[PDB]
Amino acid sequence: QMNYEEVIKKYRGEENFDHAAYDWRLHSGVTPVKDQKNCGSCWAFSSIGSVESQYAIRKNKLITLSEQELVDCSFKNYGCNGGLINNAFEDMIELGGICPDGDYPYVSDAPNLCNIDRCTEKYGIKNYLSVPDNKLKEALRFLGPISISVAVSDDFAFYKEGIFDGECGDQLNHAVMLVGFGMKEIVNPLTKKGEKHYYYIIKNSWGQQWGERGFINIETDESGLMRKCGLGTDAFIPLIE
Amino acid sequence: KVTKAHNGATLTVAVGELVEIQLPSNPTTGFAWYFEGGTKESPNESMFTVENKYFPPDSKLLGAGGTEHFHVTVKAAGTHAVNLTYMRPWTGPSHDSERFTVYLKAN
Repeated sequence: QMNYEEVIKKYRGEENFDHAAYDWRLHSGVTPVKDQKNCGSCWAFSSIGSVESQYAIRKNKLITLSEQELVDCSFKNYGCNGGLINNAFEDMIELGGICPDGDYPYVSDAPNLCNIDRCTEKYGIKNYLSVPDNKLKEALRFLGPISISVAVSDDFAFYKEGIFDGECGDQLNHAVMLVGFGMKEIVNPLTKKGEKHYYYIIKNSWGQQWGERGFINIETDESGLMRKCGLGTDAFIPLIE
Repeated sequence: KVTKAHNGATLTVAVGELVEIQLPSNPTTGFAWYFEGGTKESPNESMFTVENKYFPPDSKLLGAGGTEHFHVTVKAAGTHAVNLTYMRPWTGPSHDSERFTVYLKAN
């Protein structure tokens, strides 16, 4: 139902933008890294994070929201055994939004019953938009952090710093957040000249001792059409206004 | 052959026989099964060799876990502890890590 071209017209206009670099971490767009722990709940962490970002960006409100409520209460998804990003946003509309996680804490795979009335005020969305796979940089620049799929392998678990150089998973398997893009000039030791190396910046939900304080840089190109490991094959952004 | 149901069992096996260990495993959480040190390789290649493989689920959900297969072949006579821990490799194990052990007894 929501049309990307109609939405982008509204938020971008005719405003042009640098394709090299834009990081929401520096423009009040990214809330703290969380940890899903031993629980297949990344679908909830990715989608909640993107809502958290929109409140920071559009309402100047820092709020941390309850992945646990989505885990317990989202009937379209399967809790600790997996789910879908779009399904998560659908359930948030149906549920009337989500409690702050201060009122509804994360207990991982511990048994827990859905209770949709744990707070005085829930934080909702109006709808969500699918981002076309060739518009990730524009969508990031003008709309905000995006909930995306990626195909992760065990190489991801050993990532420490820099631009990811490991193998891809066999299949899209993990929901994360696209929070920006960047570029680093590195001298080619043969040509002795600087070369531009572009990357997407992703927020994961494996805690802050993983990767670059919870984040990972993934190789892209200037246009952003380069999508390593199927990144952004599913790409959804919630809208709260 | 071997599953979580066999945790702590002793299996009688021949030198040269392949034991397939199949364990649930979700790489989307960062956890996987490891020998001590955070490796998929055998503690002692003279006693037994280990090959390893992840198999994703037929589910297309994000966060749906799969299965690790460890193919263990005993190389010398003796009773050999195969000790695995389910852990994040950057964190290492704790008191409460899930552990799997099987003993492989070859005459």
